Amino acid sequence: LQFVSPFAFEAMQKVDVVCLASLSDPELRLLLPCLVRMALCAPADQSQSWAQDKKLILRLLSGVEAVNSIVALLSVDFHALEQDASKEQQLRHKLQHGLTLEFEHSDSPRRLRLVLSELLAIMNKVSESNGEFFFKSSELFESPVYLEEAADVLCILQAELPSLLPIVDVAEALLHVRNGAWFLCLLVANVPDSFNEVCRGLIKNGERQDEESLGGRRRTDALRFLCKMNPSQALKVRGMVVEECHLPGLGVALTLDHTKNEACEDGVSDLVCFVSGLLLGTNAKVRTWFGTFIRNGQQRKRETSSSVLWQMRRQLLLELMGILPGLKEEHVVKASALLRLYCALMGIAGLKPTEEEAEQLLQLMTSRPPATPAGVRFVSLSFCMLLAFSTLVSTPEQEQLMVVWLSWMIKEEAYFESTSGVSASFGEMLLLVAMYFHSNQLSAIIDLVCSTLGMKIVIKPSSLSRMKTIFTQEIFTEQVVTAHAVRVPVTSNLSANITGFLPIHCIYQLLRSRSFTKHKVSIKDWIYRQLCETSTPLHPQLLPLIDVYINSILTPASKSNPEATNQPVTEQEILNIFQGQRFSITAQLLVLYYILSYEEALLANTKTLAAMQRKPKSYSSSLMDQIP
Amino acid sequence: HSAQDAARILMCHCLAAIAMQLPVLGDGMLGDLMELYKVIGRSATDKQQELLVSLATVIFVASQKALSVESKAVIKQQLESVSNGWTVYRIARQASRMGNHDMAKELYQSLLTQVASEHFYFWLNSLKEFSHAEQCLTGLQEENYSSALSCIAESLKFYHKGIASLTAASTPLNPLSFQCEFVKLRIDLLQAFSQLICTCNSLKTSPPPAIATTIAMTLGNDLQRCGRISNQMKQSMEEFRSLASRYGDLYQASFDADSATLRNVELQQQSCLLISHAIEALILDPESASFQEYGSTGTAHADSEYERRMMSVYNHVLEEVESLNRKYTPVSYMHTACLCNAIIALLKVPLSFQRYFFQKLQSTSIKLALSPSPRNPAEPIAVQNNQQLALKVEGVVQHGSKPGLFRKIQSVCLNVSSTLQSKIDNMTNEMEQRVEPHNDYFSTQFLLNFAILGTHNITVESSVKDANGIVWKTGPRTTIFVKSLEDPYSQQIRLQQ
Amino acid sequence: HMRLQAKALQLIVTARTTRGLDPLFGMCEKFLQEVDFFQRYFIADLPHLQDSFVDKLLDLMPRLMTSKPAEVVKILQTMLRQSAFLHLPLPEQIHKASATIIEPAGESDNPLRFTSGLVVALDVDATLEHVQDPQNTVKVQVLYPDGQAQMIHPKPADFRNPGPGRHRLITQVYLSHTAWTEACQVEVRLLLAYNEGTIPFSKPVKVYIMPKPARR
Repeated sequence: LQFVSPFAFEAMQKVDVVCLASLSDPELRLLLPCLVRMALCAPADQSQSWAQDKKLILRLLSGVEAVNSIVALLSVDFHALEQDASKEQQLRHKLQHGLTLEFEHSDSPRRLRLVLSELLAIMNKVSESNGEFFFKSSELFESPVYLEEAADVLCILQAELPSLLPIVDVAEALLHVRNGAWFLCLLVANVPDSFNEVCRGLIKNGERQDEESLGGRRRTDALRFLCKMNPSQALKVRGMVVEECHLPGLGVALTLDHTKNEACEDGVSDLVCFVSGLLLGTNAKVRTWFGTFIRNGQQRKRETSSSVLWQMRRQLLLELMGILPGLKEEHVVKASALLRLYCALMGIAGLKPTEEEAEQLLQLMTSRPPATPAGVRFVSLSFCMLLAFSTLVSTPEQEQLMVVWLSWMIKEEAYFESTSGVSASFGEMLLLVAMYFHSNQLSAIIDLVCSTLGMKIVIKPSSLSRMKTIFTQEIFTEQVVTAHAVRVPVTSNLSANITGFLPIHCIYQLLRSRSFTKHKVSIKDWIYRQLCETSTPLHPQLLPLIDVYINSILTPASKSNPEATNQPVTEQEILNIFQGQRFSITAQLLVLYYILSYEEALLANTKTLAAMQRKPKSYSSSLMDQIP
Repeated sequence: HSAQDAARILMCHCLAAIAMQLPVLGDGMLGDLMELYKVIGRSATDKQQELLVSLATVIFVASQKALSVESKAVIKQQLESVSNGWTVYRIARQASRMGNHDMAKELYQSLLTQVASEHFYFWLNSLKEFSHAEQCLTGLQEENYSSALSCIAESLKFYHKGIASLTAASTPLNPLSFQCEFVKLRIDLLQAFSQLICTCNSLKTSPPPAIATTIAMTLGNDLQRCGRISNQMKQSMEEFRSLASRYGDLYQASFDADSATLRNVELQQQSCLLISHAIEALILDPESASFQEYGSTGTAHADSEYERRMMSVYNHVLEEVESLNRKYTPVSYMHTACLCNAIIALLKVPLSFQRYFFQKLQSTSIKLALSPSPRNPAEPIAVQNNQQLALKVEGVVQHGSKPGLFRKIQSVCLNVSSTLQSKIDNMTNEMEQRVEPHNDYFSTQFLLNFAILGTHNITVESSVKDANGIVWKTGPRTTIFVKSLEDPYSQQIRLQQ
Repeated sequence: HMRLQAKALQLIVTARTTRGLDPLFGMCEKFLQEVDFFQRYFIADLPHLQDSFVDKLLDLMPRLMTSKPAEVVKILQTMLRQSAFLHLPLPEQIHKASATIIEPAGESDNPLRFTSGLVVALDVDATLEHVQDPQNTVKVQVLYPDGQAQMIHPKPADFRNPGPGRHRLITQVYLSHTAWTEACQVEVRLLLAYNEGTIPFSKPVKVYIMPKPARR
């Protein structure tokens, strides 16, 4: 078989007579009915330019014997046939030779009557099918020899009997014949403008979430043939199918054809763009419907590569391969998008991945990026994905690789922060995760990962419970979280506005337990830089933080080790804040509160201090009176 | 020339504001502005950025049609001179805002290989594709129907990628509602134009053959000089009216943009309704319309050259159609020519993505947490069916930015309706109350009556209303499911009776 | 005259929005009838109405009758554009009517309770200041929650007259409705009728109502 060339279809649409000349003979043979109707029928428009176009059509007309046959077809009266068809239809509502042989031997009007009766019977069958797809057999339409003239006569009937033969009805009924795709392609090619209308009719009359039924396969193949006929308008069908929420297989297939057509490796693949949009698109109905498609595709255990799902998965894996090499610079953002896309596929759709897929994902996630802002974001998404999907790591090999990667990170957590310049969102995130693990807030861990990933997916607590051993036992211990806490950057412009769980909460929690003094880490260097930085209004944590800090400066961690004592801030350091006005208002009010509370606590808890004999620096009158 | 790079920003702002009115104020002064632009890199270092962006805005405003070598000269000026990513982004934004889409695609391409989070990459890519599609559209030729269809198809082949990327860019935060929806309806508009142009071209596609064969041409039953194209003309007319009303939905949903984006949206709706009126009054019954464009027209009150050009195009189309109302029969001999020329004119003026698209201000919202008998899950709630239900719809209005920057909420017109879940579809209980929020908080008692077994859906729609008095349809549009049961006492009573 | 002006404005806007020749003609004929009725009725003071909208419209009326509505609307538009502003004469000492609902106060959170289907009587007490013919005009309006508004005419005996032009209204308003799950708000307001339509001239008050279903 041969379909109408896309160039031929576009030439017909643009009524480009000169291009009609360029068209080859078989294309003209396929397109004859419209052309001859154009050349013979009385011209609707009577412009001289159109007259010359008609002269060109006549120039092209020669070389076809079927022209005479089509003229004979047109010769037959149509009013009588129409009334007969109406009466027969009403009756329906209330030959020794095969149909092909009858079509052949009988004359043109008999051919019209036969084909018209057959099509109307098919239409009635479809109308009564109540949406149940079936198949109808007709040797006439299944005869390869008589295909051409069958289609020719059908085109004339459609042109001449609009009311009796609505185009969309003809299309949907025709779907049920063996070569309905080919008849439909030729018929639509005959009348260009109806292309989009037929596209709408088929999609509307299609099913919702079935790509395995024979009807679904036939319908999607017909639409694919139409798109191949008109590539320029293909993506309109894509938008239509996305809107109507039918035939997701067709929706993805169109995208596969378009991405094959276009080759732009510089940017992310339009496939990635589209699937990311559908899954993460703000809409909800589309999200649920597409998730249903993925669920059905995976639940179909049979491994058939002709499946659009499998084609799409192969395409995504191959796209990932080009990215995967450390890691190149410009590839960071593109890798991030694919990482999030697969995160969605496993989480918000339950796309069970194969072993090689898991291997490639592990490789990418463990890949070292450059310490740029994009690298910071990419490592954040990588670690969060590993947090969420523990099933990605099963064998001790991936376990060891992951542990190695995390160990490499922990030395570069704050180093990454400084190199990138931006506040280390992951740098505080790692501290947060470690604290949440040690204190068994798996719900909070889930909440954090969902937020950072940007998609609310479901996680089994046991999955994280497994990794808890990996996390709290060797990679992160008390004296390691202690190491991180002091080096974490201080929160900028702190206030009550910045909501969530800021590092101040974690510092306060650590000081509650007095880990800092146990593991000999100075903390004033941090608290002072934070208090120099706070602004208005006041975050509800600072005051309890200062209280616990001063209580630590005075009281020891343990009786057996009286030496446990944080260093109080230096008076010279205090002076700078009050020298004036480089600082804020709440900047120095907190420090005034701290100094007053400290002078008070010295006298209040002087018993244990006398027991220790580590009397700290009582500040000089020079400072105490210079304070306004 | 003589301003020492401190007053230059102010002067350029003034000049842009002036040129926003009349075009001869920008058309002929192209070279000198670029002479100022080229020396920027060396004449200052402290605040190069602001004067750079200002000069970019003024040069784009002056450049009406397109950009010459001056374009590459700007590109280099940015490259060699200190040029922040933020800065180049603002120049690109202004370029896109003034319509010089040619520069936008180039600049955004340079941007794409930047930024860290994927959201911004997707947004930048979407904007680049939109700008490129607009540039492709600009290459239209006057009165040549062949090239028009190909150009439109190509520009649509690009908008679709753009929409995919933009829809991907959305998040639970700042879900790009207006940006996405406006552009999507723009693609809908262009598809309508493509369908219409195809239909009018197909006019010559043996249309007369159908009507004469079906019935005698004289006293045509299908239509006065009936033709197959009549059905398509009805179809497209209906589609265009529907699209016009969809702009109505977008407009009455924004409520947040300044007085500029709103006028732009109204303008697009006017274009759509214009094509609809033209097709309906010229192809369909012209004598039925028989309406004269007897109204004040062309008064120079427009606030932007874009609006002025559109108003000129509208006047041209009207003055053509009024003349061509009765000349020929509905057979559409030259009517196709008028329609095609109107389409070409409408597409000629490229576009202008308006402010609200970029950067949102005056964030206002309605929380509207109704407090009926609360239902933790979607499990329906019960009511004995014989007595009544009371809702207690509670609502609080929340302002992020300056509360009343442009429009200040005056009243909230809560509209409650119910429908029968299992099946006028049982809208017996459909009522409304206009509660005025006194400080920030408004409660309203609503009573719902219903005596049917099946479940019921309860819908509440906010419909804020501002000082002047407008619908301004917004609001979460929350739903609550309510179950309905009857006492077995009454069940047995009905059974016995 | 100002009401006629507003009618003209309404006509012009409606014609602007609508293209139907038959509706246009109908509305134009109604408006012309209104103009004629006005000039007949206020035959007097027309000379005082110098250079007024109505004055020039009446002066140019016949050709308006002859012409088709399509141009009549444009004529009316330009006519209003060029119309002048009348000088309103200030009267002698006057007052604007005013009602104040004293009981029920309406701020009492305790609901009035009663069995379903039966009725509860709400005492209504109001002061009406500077009203002519209070007994034939003032009417108590009760808006139930569900959107239904009931109008109540008080008896001619409900209106005491303690002093000059300062009447008191004392009456009962009868409320009733089927059973409600929780307390609701019934709004009580005082309306003024005219000879056709009504004008609120008072602050609506809220009363808590609770119909419980029948007992044993």
